[PDB]
Amino acid sequence: KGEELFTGVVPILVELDGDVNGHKFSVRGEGEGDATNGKLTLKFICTTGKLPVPWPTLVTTLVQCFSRYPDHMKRHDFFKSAMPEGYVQERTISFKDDGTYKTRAEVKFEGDTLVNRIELKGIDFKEDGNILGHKLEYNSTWGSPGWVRLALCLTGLVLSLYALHVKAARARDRDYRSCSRVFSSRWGRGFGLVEHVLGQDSILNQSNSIFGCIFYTLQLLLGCLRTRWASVLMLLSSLVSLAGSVYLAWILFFVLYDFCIVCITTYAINVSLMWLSFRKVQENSHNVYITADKQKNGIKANFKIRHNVEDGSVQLADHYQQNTPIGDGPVLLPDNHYLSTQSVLSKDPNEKRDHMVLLEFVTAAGITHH
Repeated sequence: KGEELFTGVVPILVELDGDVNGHKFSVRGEGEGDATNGKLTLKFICTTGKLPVPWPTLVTTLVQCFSRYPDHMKRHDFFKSAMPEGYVQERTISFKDDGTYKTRAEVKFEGDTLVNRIELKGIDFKEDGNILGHKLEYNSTWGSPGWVRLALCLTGLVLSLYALHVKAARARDRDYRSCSRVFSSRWGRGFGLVEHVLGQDSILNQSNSIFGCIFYTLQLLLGCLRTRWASVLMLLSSLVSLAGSVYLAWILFFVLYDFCIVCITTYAINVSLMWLSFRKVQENSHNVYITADKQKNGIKANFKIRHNVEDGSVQLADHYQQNTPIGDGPVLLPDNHYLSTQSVLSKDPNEKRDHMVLLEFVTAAGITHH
């Protein structure tokens, strides 16, 4: 088809004309695309001055024809099949609790250069928000855990240390001849299970409250990292804590019958942390979901993008996408499948103007080999 055009490397020119809440701006980027490896390298600069919106909010609008489709999925590459005539890609980007982007781009060959010409208009953005307020995170490693997580983990830790204290106190008061069955209960060490498995003398047979200190400290720390292993580790830890919490709840109700406010609160915190940890792993996977549009003879796509805010929360971005060819498309439109995209934003220590260096790796999946 048009795959012959994407062997080797292809130059890339991107021009965006944007208007967000009356703020008019233009962006220009140049780079190279290697569809053989699914690799994309581009440098963008704002030719009109300071950019009125954080750079990560434009990564998606600022050329999916360079995606690496495995050999067995070649016939599902509508993008490359649409060349060199090109296609028209429109997108509606709804920012949760904020405004909207509407984009119409023409992607086509102009000689040797792949050209993406974009018109973008955002409406109903609140100028105090994370977008027009520049409250997002450019590429970043250490960050804040958010007031929700900080509160949950600080609370859990305080209740842990408190549990230890109460144990200590009853210990003394006994020697002189609420929530009291729980605070002198052999369940409160090793979950009443370690002593039966590893033996009483083991060092793993610690007070539930100690595993609590380590658990909430770990959750708060991993809350500060942005890597993948931090999200997954957070998920597994939250899982262990959830199992132990459901068990100890089977011990509170159904065994001890002590409706302790401390312990119950613990349960609520562990459920919450489980939910958040669950969300994180979902959000990090930046995959794009692609279906075929017979009425328009093109394709549609739905997906959500997570943008890390500087205060610890996450701005969600819902993405509706359409692509209609300009000349003649694939003899068959692609079956359902998705595009995994890994982005890396960086800066140029020599660039005096508002800019963004973008590296990107896109691969195709969703269709196993027959």
